[PDB]
Amino acid sequence: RVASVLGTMEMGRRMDAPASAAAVRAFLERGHTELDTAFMYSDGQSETILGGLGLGLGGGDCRVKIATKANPWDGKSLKPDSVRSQLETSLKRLQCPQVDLFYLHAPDHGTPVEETLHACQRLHQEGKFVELGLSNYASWEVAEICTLCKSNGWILPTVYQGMYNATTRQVETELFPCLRHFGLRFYAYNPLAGGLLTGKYKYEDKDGKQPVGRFFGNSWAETYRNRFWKEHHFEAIALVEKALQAAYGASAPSVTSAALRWMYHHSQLQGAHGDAVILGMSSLEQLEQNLAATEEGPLEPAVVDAFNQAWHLVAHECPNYFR
Amino acid sequence: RVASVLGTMEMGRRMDAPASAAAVRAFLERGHTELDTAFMYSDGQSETILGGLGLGLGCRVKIATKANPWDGKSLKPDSVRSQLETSLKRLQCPQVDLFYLHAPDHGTPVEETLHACQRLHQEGKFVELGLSNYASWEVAEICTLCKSNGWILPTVYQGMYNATTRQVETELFPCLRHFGLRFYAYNPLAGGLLTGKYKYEDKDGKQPVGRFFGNSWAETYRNRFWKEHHFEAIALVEKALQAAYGASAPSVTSAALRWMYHHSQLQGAHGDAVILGMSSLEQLEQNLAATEEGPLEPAVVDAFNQAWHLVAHECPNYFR
Ligand SMILES: NC(=O)C1=CN([C@@H]2O[C@H](COP(=O)(O)OP(=O)(O)OC[C@H]3O[C@@H](n4cnc5c(N)ncnc54)[C@H](OP(=O)(O)O)[C@@H]3O)[C@@H](O)[C@H]2O)C=CC1
Ligand SMILES: NC(=O)C1=CN([C@@H]2O[C@H](COP(=O)(O)OP(=O)(O)OC[C@H]3O[C@@H](n4cnc5c(N)ncnc54)[C@H](OP(=O)(O)O)[C@@H]3O)[C@@H](O)[C@H]2O)C=CC1
Repeated sequence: RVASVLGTMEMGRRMDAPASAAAVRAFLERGHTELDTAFMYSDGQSETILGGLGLGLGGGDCRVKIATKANPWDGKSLKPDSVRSQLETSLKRLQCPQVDLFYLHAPDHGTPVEETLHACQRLHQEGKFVELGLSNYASWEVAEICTLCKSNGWILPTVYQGMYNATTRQVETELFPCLRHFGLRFYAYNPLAGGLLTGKYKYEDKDGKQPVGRFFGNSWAETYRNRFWKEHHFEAIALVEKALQAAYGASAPSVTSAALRWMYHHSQLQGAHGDAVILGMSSLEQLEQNLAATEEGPLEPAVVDAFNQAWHLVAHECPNYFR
Repeated sequence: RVASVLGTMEMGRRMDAPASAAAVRAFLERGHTELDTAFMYSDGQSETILGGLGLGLGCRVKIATKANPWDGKSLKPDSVRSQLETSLKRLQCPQVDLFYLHAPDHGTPVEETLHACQRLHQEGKFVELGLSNYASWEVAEICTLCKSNGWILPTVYQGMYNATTRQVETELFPCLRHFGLRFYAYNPLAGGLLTGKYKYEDKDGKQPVGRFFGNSWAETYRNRFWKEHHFEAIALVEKALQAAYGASAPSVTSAALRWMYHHSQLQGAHGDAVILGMSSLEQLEQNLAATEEGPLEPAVVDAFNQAWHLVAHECPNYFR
């Protein structure tokens, strides 16, 4: 019931075009339909790869849904010209006439939001995208946006893509109530905390080993460390690992499995609202493993309580869902 | 620089009219000017007492009141008007300086409520509009609706804020700054928990009569603040006060209030204020003295931060 969307951030980075195409195929073979990319992902290479799969995206002949995003970074603003330019470039790369979902990837605090939204309204009138989404906007910024659109008679956003996992729940307090009021569904990213919730790291890895991956050896590693790589977060993971052992003994699932099942079975995400989890991977084996976990059932209550105890351990230092 | 407002919730409850009048006098004698009451306080007795003090309220003294949605009164237009007009009669004044929506009415579209406030403002029944207990996102909706409709915007938000209760800092404070609302803090001592006068185990045996026991709102207040981790937090601050100042240490009450005036997100430059609470004149006088004390040693400010981190996972919601 809670849906799954395929994250394509690693396509064109760790995953070459063949690996990416196998990934999409595995995802589709499980009955899922929706793909998440962005103007910025692997410097345009993610969209380019997806556009070359012969899926016929944006066409009436297409069962696959595609989402992309414009961003304000590196001096591109979210001023009208920049929003148009990014979307049109995305359309060329994806080799499609319109995308199913277009996001504002993160806020442009230098550009009045009414300007940006007027550009989105116009681009929607032109048939460049079907639905509008927001990502990384505060609840109060979402409300302002929705209220402006209603009063101007513009397209409202209908999807919010936000940071959410078993140990990162800031979104629950104010954002989820706001979204319910304005009618936005929620797609969760960082569902394994960039990989921290696989249990494959030790806190001390940051001094010696520094294993190349999401948290080391790239341009966003330090952002990810600051987001999730905290001692209390490792204590939290250990707490959940111990609960899995105690509740299931020899038959215990992986912590990865458990962390994803939390999302689909025990989070505030509701299939009734059209909510979804955006799965991440840097390889096809990781993806296949994750897809298996999505088809697993609920967890023992003690493990759910453990995850809650885990969140309480880190809630004081939760990263902001907004930027 | 951070201002002080007098909370009048106890006027007509633990404080009779003479004690209340002496309280107002002590407050005004310190140079302060602003009083906070509400339609609901002591079943209308708070406003009535204030209205009988001959202060001429609609003038150096400023008065705020609030309409609420509770007990089946909605915040539908008729209810808003009816509450304000009754408050005006009780306060014996033609207009109030600040009128709040006390808490959200989730059964009534907010645009209805706001149109009523616009009309009542046009009539000169109140000068400024305030909000209390609305989420940051609800404040943003409201401000955006008022701008588009050409109506009076709210300019004051009255919210729950103290050294161990800081949920408002994350989203609400940024929102307020953007829309130009000043912030007035209530529960600055966590209803009295931050005086250090209680032990967690008081809930079992002693149950001392006061904010937390023996009355209709005690259970709400226990659910809000009466948590083991909160008492751990208080003890941590008391230990830091002993360490930092030794024999010269201030009271934890004095410290908690100085935090608000000197070390919180409240800014005098924005017109922000603390709403002082008391259930007696001695309490008030002790609290007023703390407002005139200076900043705290860094180590105590850090201890307060450590204390907040202890309780942040179970912080009560600032919105309703
Ligand atoms: N709107 C926004 O600001 C955001 C949008 N997104 C979108 O959401 C998608 C998902 O988020 P993402 O953060 O990638 O998801 P995750 O939290 O699941 O992190 C995924 C990473 O964790 C590791 N991992 C995943 N599965 C396994 C496994 N089974 N075993 C071992 N390691 C595993 C891999 O990292 P590694 O092997 O490198 O160590 C993978 O790259 C993205 O692809 C993107 O489309 C993502 C971030 C921000
Ligand atoms: N808009 C809203 O929803 C809210 C508005 N308010 C307003 O804010 C004002 C202040 O809030 P309030 O919670 O009262 O503020 P506090 O957090 O300071 O709580 C005040 C209570 O703490 C105790 N106390 C205060 N000073 C001392 C002292 N020096 N020594 C020992 N105990 C002390 C007394 O309780 P005890 O009975 O135990 O003696 C007093 O009644 C209220 O009067 C009201 O006007 C208040 C709450 C909600």
